[PDB]
Amino acid sequence: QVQLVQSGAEVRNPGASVKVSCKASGYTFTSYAIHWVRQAPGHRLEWVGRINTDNGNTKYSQKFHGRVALSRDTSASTTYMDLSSLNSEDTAVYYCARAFYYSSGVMFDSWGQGALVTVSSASTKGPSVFPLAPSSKSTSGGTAALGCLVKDYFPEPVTVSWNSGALTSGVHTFPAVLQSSGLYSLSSVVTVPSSSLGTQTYICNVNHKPSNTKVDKKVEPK
Amino acid sequence: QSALTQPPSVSGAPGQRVSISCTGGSSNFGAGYDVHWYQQLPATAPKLLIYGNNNRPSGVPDRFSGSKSGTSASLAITGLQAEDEGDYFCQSFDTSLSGWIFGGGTKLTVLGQPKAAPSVTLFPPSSEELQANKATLVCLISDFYPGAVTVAWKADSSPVKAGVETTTPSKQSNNKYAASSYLSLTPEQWKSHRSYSCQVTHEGSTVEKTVAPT
Amino acid sequence: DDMERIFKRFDTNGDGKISLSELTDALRTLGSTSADEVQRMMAEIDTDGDGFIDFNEFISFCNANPGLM
Ligand SMILES: [Ca+2]
Ligand SMILES: [Ca+2]
Repeated sequence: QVQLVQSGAEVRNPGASVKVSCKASGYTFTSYAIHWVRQAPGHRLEWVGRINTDNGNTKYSQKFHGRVALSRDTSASTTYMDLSSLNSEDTAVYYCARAFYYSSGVMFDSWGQGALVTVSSASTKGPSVFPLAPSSKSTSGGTAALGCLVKDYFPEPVTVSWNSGALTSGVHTFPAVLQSSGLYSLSSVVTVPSSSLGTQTYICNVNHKPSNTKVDKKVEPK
Repeated sequence: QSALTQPPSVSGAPGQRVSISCTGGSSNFGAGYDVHWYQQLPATAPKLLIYGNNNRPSGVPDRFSGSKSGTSASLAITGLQAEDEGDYFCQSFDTSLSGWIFGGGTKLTVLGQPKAAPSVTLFPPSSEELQANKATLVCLISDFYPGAVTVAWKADSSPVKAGVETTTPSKQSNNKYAASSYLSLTPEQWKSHRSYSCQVTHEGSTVEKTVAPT
Repeated sequence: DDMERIFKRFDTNGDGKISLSELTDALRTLGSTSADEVQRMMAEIDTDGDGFIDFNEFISFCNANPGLM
């Protein structure tokens, strides 16, 4: 019956700030401290800070360098988290949790659903396309693997075809990676017979509609 | 050590038992602080599973059991069920840092299909990227189950952690997973080493692909 | 030293810290304290929020609230 409800998702630019709320209900708000924990994509839980709901004194993790601030409103039973000077490394889900003392310590017994904060670029960024030269080191007996790397673009999505869509079999376009710089990057791979490398031309067609950019990269052997 | 170390992933058939270790240090477990365990099912917030080494809140069955030494902790899960799939984090207080620390988390997979080893293709930096004063290595991982892999890059025989971006495993059409890792380098770094290698670890097995600037 | 006597008197496991269990047994002598009230005062004195009241947090709280002592 203890419940913590947090505000919705937020999108910010590098340098801006964000405020996340955490309303508490089902218990005495001023008798239990509220902790804030963030979880970056593909990272472990990271403790942000603690605030006494009653006093209300705060305690912050030094890993933020005075960039985070906690506050509370007892009349609404809500704790707020402000994080200024945002950067792409701060892109994470931010949870609020209640500290509950037991006989031999304290635990985070109740958590909030979490609030997603995304510090993404304000402007569109077109992609750079580089040819992945055909290699037969990891392919089947008669085939070779060639591709092209679509590096540093924003935002999603991009469409990658081969030979203007004529080449469809063996095409594996991997999901994009959201790099720490806030930019996406993916690779598209095609496995073709090695007997057609010196005869057949292979061109990957990258299309990025948000940037109005099109690239036809010819993939040649070494 | 002032951090908690966990295995990245564990797996087991439904009905079997798995164990998840969590090692600490003198400033946390050795300082007289109990360990807590949290269960994060897919698409939900963390949930308190174990508090104070081996106490269960109302709603957690005795299939989950914990143990703690002055330096190590373990989480036992017996009678695996499909609903137990998710991530598990240990937690303690470190007195040197004066703050709460969490383990890296362990992805528990309940097997619903046979294991599948990953296929790895390593691409060196293109000759056109080096002319643009850039260098990116592409390690592509495809068709593996369960969807949990550890990627370790190495320059020559020495590890590299700066400039690495690894995707989280994504499920494709055939219910297997695919991932990719990118090692960004400067052209001078790429040319100053005899070789670069991408090591993919999956279910205790290891695949290592190596490229050389030649 | 008088703050040191009360602290050691209720640190019954000799570890130098006061837990919720020992603070509850300590509050049972002064009178009757509800479970929600002992939770509030544990969170007020526990400055680092680690689950215990060490001796430095206890003496820091006492001479900051002389009306309570
Ligand atoms: Ca004690
Ligand atoms: Ca304390």
